[PDB]
Amino acid sequence: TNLCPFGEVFNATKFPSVYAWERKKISNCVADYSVLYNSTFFSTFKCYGVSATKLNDLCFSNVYADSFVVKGDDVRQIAPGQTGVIADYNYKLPDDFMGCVLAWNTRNIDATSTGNHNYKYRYLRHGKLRPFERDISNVPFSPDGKPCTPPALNCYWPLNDYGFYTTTGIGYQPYRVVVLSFELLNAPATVCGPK
Amino acid sequence: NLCPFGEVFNATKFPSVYAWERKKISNCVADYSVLYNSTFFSTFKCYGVSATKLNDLCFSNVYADSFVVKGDDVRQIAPGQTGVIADYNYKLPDDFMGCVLAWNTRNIDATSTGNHNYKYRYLRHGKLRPFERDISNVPFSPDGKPCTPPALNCYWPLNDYGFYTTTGIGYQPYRVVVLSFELLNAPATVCGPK
Amino acid sequence: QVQLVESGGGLVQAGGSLRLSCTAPGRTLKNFALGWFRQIPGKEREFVAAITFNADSSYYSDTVKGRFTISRDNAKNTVYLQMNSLKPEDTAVYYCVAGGNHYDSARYFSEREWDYLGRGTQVTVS
Amino acid sequence: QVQLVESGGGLVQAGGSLRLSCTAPGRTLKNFALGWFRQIPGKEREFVAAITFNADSSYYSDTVKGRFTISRDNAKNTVYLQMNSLKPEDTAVYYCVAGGNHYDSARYFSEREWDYLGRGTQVTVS
Amino acid sequence: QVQLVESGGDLVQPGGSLKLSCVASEGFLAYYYVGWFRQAPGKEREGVACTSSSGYSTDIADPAKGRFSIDRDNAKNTVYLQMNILKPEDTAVYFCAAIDQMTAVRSQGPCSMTPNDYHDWGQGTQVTV
Amino acid sequence: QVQLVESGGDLVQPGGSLKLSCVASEGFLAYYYVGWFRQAPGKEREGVACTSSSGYSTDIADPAKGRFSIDRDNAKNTVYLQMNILKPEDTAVYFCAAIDQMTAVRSQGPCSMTPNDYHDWGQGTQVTVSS
Ligand SMILES: *[C@@]1(O)O[C@H](CO)[C@@H](O)[C@H](O)[C@H]1NC(C)=O
Ligand SMILES: CC(=O)N[C@@H]1[C@@H](O)[C@H](O)[C@@H](CO)O[C@H]1O
Repeated sequence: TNLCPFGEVFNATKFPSVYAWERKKISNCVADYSVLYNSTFFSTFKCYGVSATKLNDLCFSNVYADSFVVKGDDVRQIAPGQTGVIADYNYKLPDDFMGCVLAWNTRNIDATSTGNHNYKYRYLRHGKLRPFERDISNVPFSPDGKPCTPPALNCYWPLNDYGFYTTTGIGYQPYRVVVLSFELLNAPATVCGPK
Repeated sequence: NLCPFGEVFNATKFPSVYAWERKKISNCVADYSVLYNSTFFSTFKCYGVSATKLNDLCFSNVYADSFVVKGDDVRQIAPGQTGVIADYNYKLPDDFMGCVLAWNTRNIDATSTGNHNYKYRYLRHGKLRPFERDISNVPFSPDGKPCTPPALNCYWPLNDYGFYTTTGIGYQPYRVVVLSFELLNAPATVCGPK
Repeated sequence: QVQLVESGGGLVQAGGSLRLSCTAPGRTLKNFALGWFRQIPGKEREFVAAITFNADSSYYSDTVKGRFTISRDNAKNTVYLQMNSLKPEDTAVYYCVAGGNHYDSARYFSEREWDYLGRGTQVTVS
Repeated sequence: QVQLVESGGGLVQAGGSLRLSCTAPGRTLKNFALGWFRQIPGKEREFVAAITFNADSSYYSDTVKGRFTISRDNAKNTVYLQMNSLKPEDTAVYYCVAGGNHYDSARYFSEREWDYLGRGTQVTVS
Repeated sequence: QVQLVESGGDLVQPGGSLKLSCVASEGFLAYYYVGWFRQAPGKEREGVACTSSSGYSTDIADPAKGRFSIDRDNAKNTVYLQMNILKPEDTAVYFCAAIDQMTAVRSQGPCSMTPNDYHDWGQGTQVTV
Repeated sequence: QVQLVESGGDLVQPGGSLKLSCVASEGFLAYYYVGWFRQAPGKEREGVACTSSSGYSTDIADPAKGRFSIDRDNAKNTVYLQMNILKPEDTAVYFCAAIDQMTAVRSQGPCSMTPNDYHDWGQGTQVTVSS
């Protein structure tokens, strides 16, 4: 009966880092997806296993929305089967992923002349992430695999920071990303189209 | 006696990158100055050694590997590289001591109707070890089970290059010679001149 | 990690026909939009055709409309480019691409909007 | 593959001095030539400095000659770029590169000449 | 698998109004495009109405336009067909049929309304005018 | 580890010629740059001659340029120093020294004539030339 709170995830004031991406479950509401594909600022609006223009005609068991911020050159890694430090150590999509990837430039927010370094990403890990797996740990990394503490050699903090400055090119400016997942279980449909 | 570098570099026929061929060089005097041509070798990278200092050095043995890749694939001949050529055909170790040489051979390896004799492997169950070689030609299946080619999900693991005289520099054929310099705590059998 | 590999290139006389194909090893392209790009000698890579994951929508460049037709068979994990009435201006290396089903026409050109790209196959017509 | 990670960025006052750093975490670079590149906003990436595997030779760009100093420590698997007397023209994202030690010194300008390129760190001179 | 059961069919007089109900037993109907069809003696089965999975896109056949309307209640697992100013030519047994939404969106336009499409069928209810 | 043993020292008269031999026991000398050094009484050790692993790059100190010559024979694990027009100023103990290649290549130039760089040394051989 209610409208699905898409404005609460797409226009939330703050966004999390990619290594600690956050998921919101959308359920028991009516989703008028034209609120999204009528917008003009979405720099990437691609879907997998479904067309966005036919989203208003469909019904799903649930809808999941993941939020995080990459830099421009890293948006390409939010795709099924992709490789790279974001797709392997931060946020990975399965190859049979059914949903949409949404991203828009946010340099007026999240980017400063001083330089916003608050957004982090993991660049060191023992093994790739599984699809939709999360790794929020911050333990010093060693290629050896044994415990080490930072000042020693061959010991590194596994989280690196983004450098969002208001003077860089769009490849280094920050982008807010929303990944929509459409679930189809053998259960009643709780998220449908407008009418 | 001079080291037979001429038998390697400006030779005649070169092998495919998947079936690269190695020549062991020993018991001779090596004059690397015959390679000191910048406009000939579009690639003349060395690792762990200096190219201008090769004539002043002595080594136990020298190894030369020969093969052909397209222009855009030459960058894959480097330590620790990833890609279909560096992972499935010719892999260099991270501690590689030696040099990598390449030069455009469109005039002798590319034809107007297209030369497709040069092949590369694009499917394999596992990456190659450094300096390993795989010359097998068994049909590939993602589940590892044997299969006859005409079936579904069964692929021939070798794919050929398309070398034409009409394409840009990225798709033109390049011949590559990788030189490895060995230090094996034995008598030095390949030294520079005088 | 997706590996796109083309097939079916070769030579044919002007006015003749030729069909290309492309697939991936084990990687299910059923949810991916698939398409074709073109690198004409002397010019940069340009768009040719694209087809959505379920073929509900296909797209062609104006230089190509009517003569080429793109199609797919998700059961075979393969996209095809049927090229008829080939002119000497079609001589190029053709590249296969896979990516998301963009709401807009970002599939048109903008090769970076596609996530993957094959290694190319040469087509020459005389 | 090889991950080149830059360290030591920030914002400096004009005429100060700041030192950069670059390391590959698990991959040894003792046999690799290492250097630095620069991307001023609005312009393409510029060469800065380059040092051989055993530091027998080092090369700098004409813009940063004398005030910039490249050095390496193979025991720490790290290359550094001491930047003294910085101008507002030094404001850029600085990239770290790794590649082979070329016979011809001119072959030190991106492309095939460098094998690996880091993600870059932003240095700005207020 | 989804099972369909039609109801509400009855005898009415010309100008009457009948509401037909298509309740899905077993599988949930919210994941299916639903269409309403009718068959009669001497008459090949023809499409009458169809709705998308959500009801966002609907269609009415030409002989039924302005008189027949389609609606659905996914919470109730039901699709309704509202028929007004019924004519004696509308006398037929009316079936409802479903097709998986992911298969239905492959086709352009609103739903389908074609007998070859929609392969899961109910057994129908009788409407006499 | 490589050991070096010099030989050939003797008494010469001015204008004469002598030939010293630096033979490497144990490790093979071909993988090493080799330098010739001398130490006069009451004086610091001074570099006389200089060669690379293959003998492709050599050097001779200024007081010996035009008189002394260096050569090697990696098949016999030996480096030679040919002295000519011997003057009383050449009276000294003559040393040969080896530095491993790649380490020697780190420095630019043909090779090193600096005692502090070589680290490995032989026992020396005395060369006396009369008045
Ligand atoms: C090449 O084989 O032939 C030429 C004849 O000597 C010469 O210019 C060139 O350097 C030769 N290359 C080599 C490696 O010997
Ligand atoms: C997803 C969403 O609600 N977007 C809203 C949209 O309704 C409108 O364009 C405007 C209203 O304030 O602000 C956007 O953020």
